Amino acid sequence: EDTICIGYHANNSTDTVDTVLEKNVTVTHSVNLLEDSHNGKLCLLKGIAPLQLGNCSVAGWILGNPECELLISRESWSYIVEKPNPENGTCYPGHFADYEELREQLSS
Amino acid sequence: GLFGAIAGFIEGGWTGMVDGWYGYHHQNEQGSGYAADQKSTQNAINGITNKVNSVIEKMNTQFTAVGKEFNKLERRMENLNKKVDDGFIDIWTYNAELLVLLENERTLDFHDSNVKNLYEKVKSQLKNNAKEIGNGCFEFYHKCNDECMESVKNGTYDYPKYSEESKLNREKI
Amino acid sequence: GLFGAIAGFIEGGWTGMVDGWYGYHHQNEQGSGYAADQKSTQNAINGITNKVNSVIEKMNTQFTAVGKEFNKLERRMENLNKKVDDGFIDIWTYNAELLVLLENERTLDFHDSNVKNLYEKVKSQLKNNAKEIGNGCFEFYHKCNDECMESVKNGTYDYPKYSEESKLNREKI
Amino acid sequence: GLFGAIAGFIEGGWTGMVDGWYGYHHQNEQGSGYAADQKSTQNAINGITNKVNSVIEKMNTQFTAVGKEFNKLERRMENLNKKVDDGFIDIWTYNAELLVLLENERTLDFHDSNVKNLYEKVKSQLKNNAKEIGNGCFEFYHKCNDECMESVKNGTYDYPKYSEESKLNREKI
Amino acid sequence: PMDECDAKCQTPQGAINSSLPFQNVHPVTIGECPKYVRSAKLRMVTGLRNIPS
Ligand SMILES: *[C@@H]1O[C@H](CO)[C@@H](O[C@@H]2O[C@H](CO)[C@@H](O[C@@H]3O[C@H](CO)[C@@H](O)[C@H](O)[C@@H]3O)[C@H](O)[C@H]2NC(C)=O)[C@H](O)[C@H]1NC(C)=O
Ligand SMILES: *[C@@H]1O[C@H](CO)[C@@H](O[C@@H]2O[C@H](CO)[C@@H](O)[C@H](O)[C@H]2NC(C)=O)[C@H](O)[C@H]1NC(C)=O
Ligand SMILES: *[C@@H]1O[C@H](CO)[C@@H](O[C@@H]2O[C@H](CO)[C@@H](O)[C@H](O)[C@H]2NC(C)=O)[C@H](O)[C@H]1NC(C)=O
Repeated sequence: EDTICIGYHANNSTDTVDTVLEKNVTVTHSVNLLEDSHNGKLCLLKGIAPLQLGNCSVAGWILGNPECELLISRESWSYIVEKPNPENGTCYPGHFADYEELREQLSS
Repeated sequence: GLFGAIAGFIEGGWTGMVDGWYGYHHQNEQGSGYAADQKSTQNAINGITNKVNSVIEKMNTQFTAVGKEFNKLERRMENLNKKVDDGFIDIWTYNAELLVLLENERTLDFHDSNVKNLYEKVKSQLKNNAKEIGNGCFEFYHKCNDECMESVKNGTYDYPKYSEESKLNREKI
Repeated sequence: GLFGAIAGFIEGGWTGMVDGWYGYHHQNEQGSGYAADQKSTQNAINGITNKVNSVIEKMNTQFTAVGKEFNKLERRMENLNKKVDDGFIDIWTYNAELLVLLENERTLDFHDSNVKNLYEKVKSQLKNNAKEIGNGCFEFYHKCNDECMESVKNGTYDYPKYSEESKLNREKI
Repeated sequence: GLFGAIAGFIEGGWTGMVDGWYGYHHQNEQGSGYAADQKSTQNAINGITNKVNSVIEKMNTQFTAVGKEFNKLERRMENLNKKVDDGFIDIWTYNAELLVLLENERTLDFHDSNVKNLYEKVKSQLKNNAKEIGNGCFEFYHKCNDECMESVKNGTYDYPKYSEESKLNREKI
Repeated sequence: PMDECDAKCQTPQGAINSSLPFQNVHPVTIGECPKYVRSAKLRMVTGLRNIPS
C-alpha cells in the first residue's frame, strides 16, 4: 500500500577517515586539517620583504666585503636569506665574535 | 552504529536524495520520489560546521621564529632548544591525531542520532495507523495522498482524521 | 537533543519543580503537584560533580617563576624563553577551550539521556494500562490516586492489580 | 547506563557465558544453555582493540636526554630547563588522566550501545510472535526448538512460518 | 627562488597557507604558522558513512 520511508544521504565520494574504533571509513563529506604543500617560493611576510644576500653571508654583507651587493636600497626586512654555503664571507680570514647573536638581532 | 540506525536496521543510504542529509521516500499511487528534511539537515550542517570551525579557528599562533643557531660550546643550549621543539611536536602530534579520531567517531554517532530521532518522530505520529515494515519504512492502512505525506514531513499529520479507515483495515491483518 | 527528549518531544522545562533536575507531574482527582526523582537526579549530581572536580582537581602545578630576564647579548636565550612560554600558552588555550566545548556537549547529552531513560522506565511499567498522550505524559485507563502515583515514582507499580479496569476502558477507545 | 540496558533494564551479567561479551540464553524444552553472538562481540573487540592500540601506538618519542647540568652562574638557564621539564610533565599528566577518564566512559557507553542494539535486533524479528517478559528476555507464543533459536541468532528467523500459531496463542492472553 | 607573493608562514622550501591548524611540511618555520606534527593524514569527517548500493 502507501509507504513513507526515512533514510540518509549517499554519493560517490571515496574520502576515508580514521576512527577510534574503525579505520578507513568511507564518508560522504570531509575536510582536511593538515597543510602539506609549499609553493617552492620565498614569499614576503606580512607585507615586508626578506633581505636578499645572494652569494654573501651576513658577515660579508655587513662588513662590506668588496663583492657583496650592499643593498643600500634596503631599509627594512622581515627575515634574511642566505644559501647553504655562502661564497663570500670574511674575505680576510679570522674569527667573527658573537656572530650568532648578531645574526639573531639583524634577522628583522 | 552506536544507535543502530545507520548501518543498523537501515542497511544503506539513498544515492538519489540530493536535497540534504536526512529525508523521506514515499509511495503513494500518484508516484514515488525522494525528499529531504531541511530542519534536521540544517541543524546538522550548523552543528558540524561549528565543530570544524571550532577545531580550526581556535588555533591562536603568535609570530614565531622556531630556528635557533648555536656554536660548538653551546651544545647544552642547542639540545635544550631541540628538547623544546621536539616536546611541542610530540604533544601536538598526539593530541591532534587522537582529537581527529575521537571527534570523527562523535560525528558519525551524531548523524546516527539524527536519523534515529527522525524515525521516532515519524513513528510517534502513526502509532496504530501504520505498521513497521522492513526498515526505515512504514506501511499505511489508509491511503495517504501527497498532501498527507507532505503533512508527515512538516510535522502536522492529523491522526483522528484517518483513524477510522485504519481501524478497519487493521483488524483482518 | 541527541536523544530527542530535551528540546525533542518534551518541548520545555518545568519552572515549578525545584526538588531537583528530573521529576513528575501527576493529575489524580485528589489534586496536582510537582515532584522530583531523587535517584536519577542524585546520580546526575554525583556524575557532573565528579566531572567538574576532575577538570579542576587534576591540575598539578609546581612552584614556578615564569619570568626570566636577559641582557642584550642573550637575545637567543630571550627568544627561546619567549618560545617556551608562548608554546605552553598556545597548548593550554587550545586544549582548554576544546575541552570545555566537547564536555559541555557531553553534559547536555547526559541530561537528555537521563530524562529519556526515565520516560522509558515509566513506559515499561504501564504497557497497556495507559496511552502515550502528548509528550512526556501518560493518560491512565484506571484512576490512580496519590498512592498509586507515588508507586510509579518509587518503581513499584503493581500492574495486574489494575489490569482488568484498564482492559475495560481501553476497548471502546 | 547511558542507554539503560547495562545496569538499566538488564540488571546484571551472565557469569556462565564464556563464548564472548554478548550472547543469548534460550529455554526450549530440549534444554537451556548460553551462547555468544560472535558478530557483535567481534566488532566490539576490533573497535576497542583499535582504540587502545590508538592510544599506545600514537606515542612517537625521539631519542632524548632529559637531563641538563648547570653551574652556579647559570641559575637562569637551570630554572629555564626546570621550567620546560615541569611544563611538559604538567601537560602530559593532565591530558593523560582526563583522556583515560573520558574514554573509559565512552567505552562503557559503547558496550551499553551494543547490548541495547542487539536487544532491538531480536525485538524487530518477533513483533507479535512474542511478548517482552522481564528484562532482556522474550517469551514465545509458538514453541521454538533449537533450530528456531539458532535461527534468531544468525538473523534469519522466518516470521510468517510461525505467525498463525502465535495469532492463536495470543488472543486469550 | 624569491618571489613577490605574500604569506604569513615561511619555511625553507617555500611559504605555507596558514589557515589550517596543523602542518607536516617542515619543523623550523618563521611567521604565524600552523603547528608541525609527525602526521601523514589528519582528515575530519563532516558528512556521514557513505553506503551506496
Ligand atoms: C667570492 O667567492 C668566489 C668563489 O669561491 C671567490 O673566487 C674563488 O676564489 C678561490 C680562492 O679561494 C679560487 O680558487 C683557487 O683558484 C686557483 C686558480 O685561480 C687555483 O689554483 C687554486 O687551487 C684555488 O682553487 C677560485 O678560482 C675563485 N673563483 C672565481 C670564480 O673567481 C672570490 O674570491 C670570493 N670573493 C671574496 C671577496 O672573497
Ligand atoms: C653567485 O656566485 C656564483 C659562483 O659560484 C655565480 O655563478 C656563476 O655565474 C656565471 C654567470 O652568471 C657563470 O658564467 C659561472 O659559470 C657561474 N659559476 C659557477 C661556479 O657556476 C652566480 O652568478 C652568483 N650569483 C649572483 C647573483 O651574483
Ligand atoms: C588555504 O587553506 C584554506 C583551508 O584549507 C583554503 O580554503 C578552502 O578552499 C576550498 C576551495 O575554495 C574549499 O573547498 C575548502 O572548504 C576551504 N576550506 C575552508 C576551511 O574554508 C584556501 O583556499 C587555501 N588558500 C590557498 C591560496 O590555497
